[PDB]
Formats: sequence, C-alpha cells, structure tokens
Amino acid sequence: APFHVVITSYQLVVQDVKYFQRVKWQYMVLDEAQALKSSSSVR
DNA sequence: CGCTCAATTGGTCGTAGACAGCTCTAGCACCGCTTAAACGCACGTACGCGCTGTCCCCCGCGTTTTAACCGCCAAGGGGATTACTCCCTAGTCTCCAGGCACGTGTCAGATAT
Repeated sequence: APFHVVITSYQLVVQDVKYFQRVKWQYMVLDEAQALKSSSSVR
C-alpha cells in the first residue's frame, strides 16, 4: 500500500464507512473501545 | 479634407479552472397488470334571439379662410464630458463563533408486556 496507517474518530467513521471500505486493512486499532458499549448504536 | 500622432480593438501565447463522460450506487416511482368507480360521449328534445328587408330622419363630411404652431435658423453661457489628481473601501481570506441537526447519553419514573 502507498501510505500505511490512517487515524480516525467514531463520529466521522459512522458517516464515512462507504469511503473507507474502498481500501482494505491488515490490522484494526480501536482506541477507548468502550465507545462501542451500546450494540443498539448506529456506530 | 488628408496627413502624424497618441491610443485602442483585436491577435497569439498561457495555464488551470470548469466542464461532461465515466463509474458505478441503490432509491424509488415509473411501467404492467388487474380491479373497480362513475361519468364521457352520446343526443334527443325544448323551441330561439341572430339576421332578413321596411320606413325616416341623424352624423359625417366636404368646403372655406383665419391664425396657432411645429420645424427651423442662429446664438446664448453653464454644466457633462475627458482627463489628471489622491483617498478610501471592495474584495481577499482569515479566524472566530453559534444555530440546526444528528447522535450517544442514561437512567428515571412514568406505562404497560
């Protein structure tokens, strides 16, 4: 891949997923993952 | 009375902006197909208030010759243009900052599975 690691936040990712899925990743890093505690969330 | 001169209108180079074919997505009302409502085209059937020539005087018109006026002649002097002089605010673009909308929040206290 031409550029390696991308830095993001949950408010962007829940809208931008359609763009991010245009590129594959080897590994996912998910920081303060308690942001995902609600399975009811759109996030 | 047709030149020389001081300036554009128009021509060639430039450079990146503003198109229009992708390159698909995926949301949706268009197209297909029966179902079903009710009135459109059909249409008698009542009988008419536009037009056809009598009788009689009204309005428009031609003619006439005054005399006001528009088209025109030239000049009058002050205010719009052509151009220089200088002062500011229109646009750039910036960061600040806040209303509308979306979303997680959460857990409470009002309602029901």
